[PDB]
Amino acid sequence: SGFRKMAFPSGKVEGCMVQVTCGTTTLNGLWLDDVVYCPRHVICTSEDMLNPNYEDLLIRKSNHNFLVQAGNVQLRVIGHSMQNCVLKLKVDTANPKTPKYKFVRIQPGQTFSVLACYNGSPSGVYQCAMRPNFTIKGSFLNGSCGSVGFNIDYDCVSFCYMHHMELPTGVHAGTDLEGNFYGPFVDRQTAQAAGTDTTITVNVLAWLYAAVINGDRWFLNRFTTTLNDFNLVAMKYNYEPLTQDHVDILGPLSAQTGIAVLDMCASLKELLQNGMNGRTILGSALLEDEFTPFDVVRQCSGVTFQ
Amino acid sequence: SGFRKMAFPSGKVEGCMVQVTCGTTTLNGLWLDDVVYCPRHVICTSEDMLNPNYEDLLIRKSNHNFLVQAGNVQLRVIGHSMQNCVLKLKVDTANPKTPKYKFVRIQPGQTFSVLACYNGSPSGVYQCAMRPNFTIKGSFLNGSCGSVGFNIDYDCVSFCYMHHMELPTGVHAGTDLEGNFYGPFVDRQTAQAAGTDTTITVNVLAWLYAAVINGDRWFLNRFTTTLNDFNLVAMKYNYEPLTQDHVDILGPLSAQTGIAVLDMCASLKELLQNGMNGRTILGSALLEDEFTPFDVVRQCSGVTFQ
Ligand SMILES: CNC(=O)CCCn1c(-c2cncc3ccccc23)nc2cccc(C(=O)N[C@@H](C)c3ccc4ccccc4c3)c21
Ligand SMILES: CNC(=O)CCCn1c(-c2cncc3ccccc23)nc2cccc(C(=O)N[C@@H](C)c3ccc4ccccc4c3)c21
Repeated sequence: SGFRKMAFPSGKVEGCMVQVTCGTTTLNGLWLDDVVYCPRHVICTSEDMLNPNYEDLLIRKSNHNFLVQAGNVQLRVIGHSMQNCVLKLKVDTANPKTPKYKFVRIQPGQTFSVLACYNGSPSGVYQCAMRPNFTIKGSFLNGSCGSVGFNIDYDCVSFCYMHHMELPTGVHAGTDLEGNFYGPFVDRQTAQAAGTDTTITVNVLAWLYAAVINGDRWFLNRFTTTLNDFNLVAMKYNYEPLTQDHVDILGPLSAQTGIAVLDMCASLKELLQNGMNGRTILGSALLEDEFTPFDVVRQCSGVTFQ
Repeated sequence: SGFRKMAFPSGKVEGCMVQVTCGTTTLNGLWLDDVVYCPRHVICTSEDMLNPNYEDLLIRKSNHNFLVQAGNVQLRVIGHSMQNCVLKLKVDTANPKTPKYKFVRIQPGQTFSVLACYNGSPSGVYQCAMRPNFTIKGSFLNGSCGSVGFNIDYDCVSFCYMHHMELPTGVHAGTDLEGNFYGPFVDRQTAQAAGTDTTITVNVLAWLYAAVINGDRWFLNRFTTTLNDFNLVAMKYNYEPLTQDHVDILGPLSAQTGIAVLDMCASLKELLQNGMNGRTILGSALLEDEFTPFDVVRQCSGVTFQ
């Protein structure tokens, strides 16, 4: 019993975090085999960020301009290349702690763990979601660029996020590990701002199924809804449209609790209408949307990775 | 910027988790040098637990009744003994991944990271507080016994909790690593229940400071108060008394923000008396009490460990 924002054990990623220094700039890099990945804006001064030309800035750099430090060991950079918005530094030592990994680009609504690091050293680990507006609500201070986000389903690390910058409203933007930004954001000092965010409807429903699994039924009602009537209502509360894909994905949780997905939609409709009336759901006084269906199955049943 | 429930990086503890089997029971052990620590109730059948004589039950067992598996590798048990409610299994092999560590007993209101494990394999990590009623609001299923809680101080792991049981309300009870229970709980099948809880006042204040640092200011006011007056309010709303030492412990945060503790207390008094009026603080509609002052400093200062 219980329900917690539960991250993956971070050790497989800890062994990968290094410090990258270029000029006066220092941030974090990810060391996998003989390559260190980090944000390409490591090569920029604050004064370059208004209109950087990365091709021009990078061609002026040599291998020994990059100081890579693993623990208190220095790694020799022997090559460098740019792939989209990430810099790949070839070093002549392969990381002996390189886990089983792959790079995955995720969809809005997906969750992952973040290992916040400073100077190549892990600070802490927390859960995040890719918001519908393609930002993440992280906790990041100066020096955190190059921190990564990942899942570790079944003993393989799936890297899905590298941290690049904080937007004016205090949320965060970055790339996948191929260097493509999530959303329309750019590694340039512009007027870019997060779009209006929405609530991840399929996740809220999953969390309501988690509450039922753990013994709370008080928010259910005798009603049902059509998919389209549910969406017409939910979008008036700035909830994301629920698709048939989302219904299908909730199937297993529907089967385990005996509550049809559109019946759970009926309950959410009423919860949006009424609020909680002084009650909580799984310790929260708000409707929580950063647990996916897969997350709920991962936690309300017991599955682990070595 | 941003504020998240942040666990410590778990890598140093992951390398210590093993699977311990005795008879039909499987749970988790903590492998440090050549000793594996786990709950002593691992030796008991369900029948035994009705009224266990652990000393007598343990003498009926021999070393090879304990099967210890570090990943794919079996460890040979060469000795066994209890300290309080913890069983100590001496093994043939010292754990080469043993971190620098201490066994520390924590106080109510202090927080720690939990590395939830099943079959000796880490599953997830989350942050918990020791409640004033000496339970923890964990997330644990069958097989999670032997999971541990810890804090990290630079390179030193401070182990402070081992998981033993879940209580009827679904909250959790355990021991320190010397096998002393937190709270008036025993490792036997008998009627046990969590006592009425209280809210950790110094932690709410710390979180209010975290909110100010992150730009949430609407609850600040012109008023200030005294310790005695505030503790009358705290007592009425089932908050822990606030002591002079709590004020001193909040000194750094009152310095980072410039808001004296008794000024912030005036804000919390008003939040308790009149509620939040549909507003939120740091993305929460209730008053969060599982962030210590040190948690706030650590997250709004970027403290790292390695
Ligand atoms: C708000 N600012 C940004 O979020 C830009 C990046 C800021 N930062 C961070 C950082 C990362 N998370 C959150 C932060 C919150 C406050 C201050 C810094 C951070 N950790 C850093 C580590 C090394 C360098 C920088 C940095 O400042 N680099 C300079 C050249 C810079 C300036 C403007 C940029 C604009 C767009 C993209 C990248 C830009 C980059 C770092
Ligand atoms: C509600 N029950 C307890 O929380 C007792 C312990 C239950 N459990 C857990 C476990 C640990 N977190 C939460 C759980 C929630 C549901 C079911 C199991 C758990 N993971 C276990 C791994 C191995 C064995 C057991 C177990 O069941 N052992 C048996 C001999 C037992 C029986 C009665 C006990 C009474 C008091 C103390 C320990 C008792 C122990 C385990």
